[PDB]
Amino acid sequence: ALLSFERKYRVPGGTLVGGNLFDFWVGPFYVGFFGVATFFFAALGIILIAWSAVLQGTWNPQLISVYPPALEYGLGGAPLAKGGLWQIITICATGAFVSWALREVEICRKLGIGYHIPFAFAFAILAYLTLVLFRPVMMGAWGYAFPYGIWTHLDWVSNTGYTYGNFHYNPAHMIAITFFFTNALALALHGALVLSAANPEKGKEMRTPDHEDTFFRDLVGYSIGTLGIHRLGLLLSLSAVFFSALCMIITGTIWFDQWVDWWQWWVKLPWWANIPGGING
Amino acid sequence: AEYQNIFTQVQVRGPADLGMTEDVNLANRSGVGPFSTLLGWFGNAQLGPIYLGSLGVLSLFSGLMWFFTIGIWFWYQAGWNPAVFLRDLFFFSLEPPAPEYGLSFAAPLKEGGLWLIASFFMFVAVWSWWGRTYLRAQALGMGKHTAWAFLSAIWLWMVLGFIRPILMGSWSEAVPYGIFSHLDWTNNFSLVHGNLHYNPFHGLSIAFLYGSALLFAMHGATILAVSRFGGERELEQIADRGTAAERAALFWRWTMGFNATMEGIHRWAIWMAVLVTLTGGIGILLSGTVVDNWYVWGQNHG
Amino acid sequence: FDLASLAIYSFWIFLAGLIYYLQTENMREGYPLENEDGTPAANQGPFPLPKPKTFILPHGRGTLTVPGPESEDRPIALARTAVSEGFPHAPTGDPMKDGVGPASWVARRDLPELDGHGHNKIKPMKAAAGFHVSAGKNPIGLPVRGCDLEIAGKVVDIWVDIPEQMARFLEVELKDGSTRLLPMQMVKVQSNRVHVNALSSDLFAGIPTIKSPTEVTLLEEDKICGYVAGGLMYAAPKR
Ligand code: BCL
Ligand code: BCL
Ligand code: BCL
Ligand SMILES: CC[C@H]1c2cc3[nH]c4c(c3C)C(=O)[C@H](C(=O)OC)c4c3nc(cc4[nH]c(cc(n2)[C@@H]1C)c(C(C)=O)c4C)[C@@H](C)[C@@H]3CCC(=O)OC/C=C(\C)CCC[C@H](C)CCC[C@H](C)CCCC(C)C
Ligand SMILES: CC[C@H]1c2cc3[nH]c4c(c3C)C(=O)[C@H](C(=O)OC)c4c3nc(cc4[nH]c(cc(n2)[C@@H]1C)c(C(C)=O)c4C)[C@@H](C)[C@@H]3CCC(=O)OC/C=C(\C)CCC[C@H](C)CCC[C@H](C)CCCC(C)C
Ligand SMILES: COC1=C(OC)C(=O)C(C/C=C(\C)CC/C=C(\C)CC/C=C(\C)CC/C=C(\C)CC/C=C(\C)CC/C=C(\C)CC/C=C(/C)CC/C=C(\C)CC/C=C(\C)CCC=C(C)C)=C(C)C1=O
Ligand SMILES: COC(C)(C)C(=O)C/C=C(\C)CC/C=C(\C)CC/C=C(\C)CCCC/C(C)=C/CC[C@H](C)CC/C=C(\C)CCC=C(C)C
Ligand SMILES: CCCCCCCC/C=C/CCCCCCCC(=O)OC[C@@H](O)COP(=O)(O)O
Ligand SMILES: CCCCCCCC/C=C\CCCCCCCC(=O)OC[C@@H](O)COP(=O)(O)O
Ligand SMILES: CCCCCCCC/C=C\CCCCCCCC(=O)OC[C@H](O)CO
Ligand SMILES: CCCCCCCCCCCC[N+](C)(C)[O-]
Ligand SMILES: CCCCCCCCCCCC[N+](C)(C)[O-]
Ligand SMILES: CCCCCCCCCCCCCCC
Ligand SMILES: CCCCCCCCCCCCCCC
Ligand SMILES: CCCCCCCCCCCCCCC
Ligand SMILES: [Fe+3]
Repeated sequence: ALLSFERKYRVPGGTLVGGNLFDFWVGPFYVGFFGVATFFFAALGIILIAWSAVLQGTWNPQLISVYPPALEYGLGGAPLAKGGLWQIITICATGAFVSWALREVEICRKLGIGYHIPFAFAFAILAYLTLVLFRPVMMGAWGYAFPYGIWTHLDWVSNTGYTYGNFHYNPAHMIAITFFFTNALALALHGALVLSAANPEKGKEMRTPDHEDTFFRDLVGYSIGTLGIHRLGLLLSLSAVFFSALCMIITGTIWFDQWVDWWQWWVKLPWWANIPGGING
Repeated sequence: AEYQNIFTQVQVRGPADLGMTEDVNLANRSGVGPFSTLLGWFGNAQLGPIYLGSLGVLSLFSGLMWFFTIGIWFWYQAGWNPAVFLRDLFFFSLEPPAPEYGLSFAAPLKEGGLWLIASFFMFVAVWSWWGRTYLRAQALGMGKHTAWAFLSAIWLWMVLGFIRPILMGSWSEAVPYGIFSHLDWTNNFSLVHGNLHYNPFHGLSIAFLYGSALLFAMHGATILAVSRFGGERELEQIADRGTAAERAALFWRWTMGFNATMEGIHRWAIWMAVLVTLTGGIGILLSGTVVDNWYVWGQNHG
Repeated sequence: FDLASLAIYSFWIFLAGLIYYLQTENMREGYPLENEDGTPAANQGPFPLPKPKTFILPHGRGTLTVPGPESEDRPIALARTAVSEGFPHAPTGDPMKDGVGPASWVARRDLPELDGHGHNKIKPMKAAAGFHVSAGKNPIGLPVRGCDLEIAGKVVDIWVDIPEQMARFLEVELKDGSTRLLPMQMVKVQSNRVHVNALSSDLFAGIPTIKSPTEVTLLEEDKICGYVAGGLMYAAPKR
């Protein structure tokens, strides 16, 4: 089925691979070559997760957990039930995520729109790869990666973090969190601002964009504008994920101590480390 | 390289925009500030005017009093020596009264008194700011969505510093005013309650925090991708759907099987963000009042 | 069954109602679903259409009620290319002139967007009391180059969004002395020229014209921006 305005857009063309071979839709979903690839990697990764559930011996989804290889395996291949399924599932997930991004590129081309959306999605893929590829390889073992289980992967975050003290003190973590909080603040404000103009007080005409600008100048003295706010939402959310990957790629590779040590540089400068009283003297 | 519309290419400037009037009291608007070429590469260059009425003045005064109260404490903790001040700035902490004082307001100044004075100033500053977000929208004839969304953030702050300590029996349960100390507080909170990862409202709160970054990445990128058809003029696309709104909808429909409208995506957005602090406040409220150990609590259920 | 249990159960029932409300709010345009011949689809899904809501448009421009009976209000020069659904529809003419595919435009109102005061939102600078360039490369008088690396014309004005103080279109004079609008988002202002990747030089004359030298209507903007973006697909034998 089609939306009422959809037909005129369903033209041939725009594919990267295969010409018109996969240039069609299944229901609302566009296919394309990378839709076929996505199906392949996903289906197989789902089969493997089913296999790992049998080997584990449970059908409940909260218990299924696919672990990476023991640290002693280093960066090498492992037997299926001893870290190998994790390795093959990671291959299929990577393939699926990348295939999804290239399918989005083909859709962008058929519709004549910019490529911002697959470009933004690539930042998420890079964060995922930072945790399961870049960091483990740099530290020398697949077992530094996280397990694929609902609750086990939370335990992994806690294990990893407390290994370095209070992870709060990681300064790139601080910057990431600041972007995450500021993003949700900006998102709440933007959704609210537009709805408050399109759905004004009872008894009123729809407001204009000038009312939105006027509201924010009255409130805080500055309006970023209708284009700038969507630029800003993109910037804030990507920066949050960039500094997330940064704060992890440096942990266990160039930093090994309790993260609170990092600031003790500021504390033990020779020109004030010895002044009595205060906190650090 | 094709133009990406991340930064403006050519800036234009006209007479300063003094804004809509509607029912705004123009006595309380400032003059216009300077135009900023720097900001103009990313958004609007105009600074000001701002609106400063009674509630705004009450809020700024209260908020500065809160700020000054903490700073005077920090100077006293630094033995009034500026070098210790800058050196240990992130370490100083205005802590709440000790649990011996219960919910009393009779803690001595150096033993929790100043914390109670600071918190009062902060209480006046935030709620009078909230009144401002309501009245600024009312004066322009707008819906009240911003004041309602701000309430969700206020809810978590109220539970952390006021509602939960009250139900617990002591101000000592509240959060200290300090960079590092409030971090240490957060960590110890999870340890004391049996691991906040297993508080399902904490889990929900995280899903919406992640979900907010997901959604704004999607929506910001979508609008930039259709800016070549005027896509950021979202209000007139609501009143009169253009090819920008259709292509934006069809991208997402072809990609994931369903789509939004130009108005409806802003309802997804407001709710995704608001639920962060909504669920978070509930999860903190139940910690220590109803549930002492989230892991153990979790074990006896799903 | 403690209070925390009751709360988390309650939250999930609230969440499911919220999702159902959000999804129906998002069906106010484009629904009901149609078959590829335009008759209504049998399977509309498990969410019902929302009840209509009304917007009162500013400046005496009427009301909008959605959902309501939908219509393209324009001919669509495409032909079905398969009995089964799910396959592309093929252009029966020149898709850039017929405005289909990535060259599509929507039949918006043939009126200009107005600002908060009821004045035209977009104006050529030479009619815009007090406006001027403030930073970056002033492109007026620069030559405009297409993707064939030939020159199509030169910039004779900038069309500015007054309320938002933003350049939205370049006005370009062609060899015959007529002009066309080019969307700001589809051009690269360089030190010595404006480069347009979407169009070859000989496709500029086919950009749709506007009926007034000092205003552009919503319908005209859609035809112009649709045409220019369609060149990415349909001018490719010239890139
Ligand atoms: C818990 C113990 C420690 C701790 C230790 C750690 C550790 C250890 C790490 C973090 C990381 C993070 N921490 Mg910390 N952290 C703590 C306390 C906090 C606090 C707080 C208020 O106290 C906050 C706000 C944060 C905030 C954050 C973020 C900056 C970041 C997680 C987001 C991220 O990277 O996403 C990135 C996004 C992704 C990985 C998602 C990728 C998705 C992929 C591309 C696609 C999935 C598709 C899906 C399978 C398809 C499904 C089918 C469909 C459903 C239909 N932490 C405490 C002190 N923190 C993490 C980080 O920085 O990672 C880089 C990390 O590893
Ligand atoms: C980002 C930094 C850390 C991390 C730290 C945390 C912490 C801390 C928490 C979670 C939580 C969750 N994480 Mg985790 N998590 C990481 C990496 C991942 C990856 C991945 C492939 O990279 C995935 C798929 C998940 C998935 C999940 C969800 C089960 C849950 C809510 C996420 C959410 O709504 O996000 C926003 C996205 C959306 C709203 C869109 C929908 C996404 C859907 C729901 C994802 C479902 C995946 C599905 C269960 C698995 C694949 C199924 C296929 C059939 C194979 N995490 C890394 C290691 N994650 C929370 C939780 O409650 O866990 C129990 C939680 O508290
Ligand atoms: C070791 C630490 C513990 C832990 C301890 C806690 C505690 C304790 C809490 C959280 C909370 C949160 N945690 Mg946790 N957290 C951990 C691990 C994580 C991980 C992770 C990677 O594992 C992540 C992603 C998170 C993520 C999150 C967020 C979802 C949530 C905060 C929402 C928010 O927006 O607050 C930011 C928003 C606010 C505080 C509201 C502020 C509103 C007021 C009105 C603003 C006033 C401004 C003032 C006037 C100043 C103005 C200045 C002028 C601008 C100049 N945590 C581990 C297990 N986490 C909170 C929560 O909700 O828990 C359920 C919480 O209280
Ligand atoms: C960079 C900013 C944020 C971002 C952006 C973003 N995400 C995106 C996009 C963008 C711009 C998309 O276009 C894309 C999309 O289509 O959204 C609908 C996507 C998307 N982000 C998603 C999820 C997601 N994004 C997240 C985060 C973020 N996304 C960032 C914070 C998170 C988390 C944890 O924070 C999650 C869960 C998907 C809904 C979607 C990508 C869909 C996709 O790739 O589909 C192809 C793959 C499959 C159908 C399944 C493959 C299955 C595997 C083979 C097996 C399972 C493996 C997995 C490792 C197991 C994990 C178990 C867990 C318990 C750990
Ligand atoms: C949906 C949840 C998210 C959210 C939403 C939200 N926040 C909001 C709102 C909304 C919807 C508003 O409408 C409101 C607002 O006005 O936004 C612009 C607000 C807001 N959220 C804010 C902060 C904030 N929100 C946060 C969080 C969140 N807010 C959530 C993530 C956080 C954190 C910790 O993550 C913070 C810090 C403010 C920007 C604003 C509330 C303004 C307020 O209450 O002010 C009272 C205080 C004062 C008026 C005075 C403060 C004085 C300063 C502390 C010191 C001054 C120092 C010095 C003297 C001056 C410096 C001068 C130099 C620059 C020259
Ligand atoms: C202004 O704008 C805006 C909008 O709009 C106006 C919007 O909308 C949006 C979009 C935003 C929203 C709609 C808001 C809600 C979104 C969120 C809250 C974000 C969270 C999103 C989710 C959790 C949804 C995630 C769901 C996903 C990822 C999709 C689910 C995927 C499937 C069910 C699988 C199907 C997809 C696949 C695998 C792709 C390939 C397709 C197939 C069908 C597989 C291939 C099949 C075949 C090979 C069949 C072949 C058949 C053959 C060969 C026979 C052919 C027949 C013959 C006769 C020959 C935004 C941002 C926006 O800002
Ligand atoms: C030169 O320096 C000078 C002196 C000028 C300065 O001023 C320096 C200033 C600083 C160095 C600023 C330092 C400030 C900080 C470090 C701020 C850090 C603050 C936080 C991290 C806040 C964390 C959370 C705060 C919370 C949760 C507050 C909750 C408040 C309560 C909800 C309010 C409770 C109100 C009470 C108890 C009063 C009762 C009121 C009634 C009406 C009964
Ligand atoms: C016991 C635990 C429950 C929570 C305790 C109270 C917490 C306070 C939170 C308030 C609700 C969250 C904000 C609501 C969603 C955002 C606003 C919205 O979308 O609805 C407002 C809308 O109509 C417009 O308002 P009007 O212009 O007045 O109609
Ligand atoms: C099929 C699913 C059934 C689920 C079970 C039944 C419902 C569960 C419980 C609660 C659902 C709560 C839904 C709340 C929807 C939000 C309502 C709302 O927001 O109303 C005010 C709104 O108009 C303001 O409009 P505007 O001013 O125009 O923005
Ligand atoms: C007197 C001068 C004092 C100036 C002090 C300025 C401080 C605030 C600056 C940036 C906050 C930006 C927050 C972004 C949230 C905006 C939400 C939104 O949608 O705004 C769109 C646009 O403003 C209309 O459409
Ligand atoms: C407004 C959009 C709704 C998004 C739905 C998000 C679902 C996330 C589910 C996380 C589950 C957390 N927990 C502990 C209850 O399992
Ligand atoms: C966690 C957010 C995801 C919520 C999923 C909402 C599903 C919407 C499906 C609507 C079906 C659209 N359709 C095909 C009827 O047009
Ligand atoms: C002899 C080969 C043994 C090593 C196999 C490693 C497989 C797991 C690594 C994950 C790679 C994910 C990215 C793939 C592009
Ligand atoms: C790690 C996988 C990457 C997949 C490919 C992502 C698509 C990128 C889009 C290309 C165009 C970007 C232009 C916008 C700046
Ligand atoms: C014609 C019916 C097409 C409906 C396709 C909608 C896809 C819905 C996907 C829902 C994802 C839910 C994720 C749960 C974690
Ligand atoms: Fe928007």
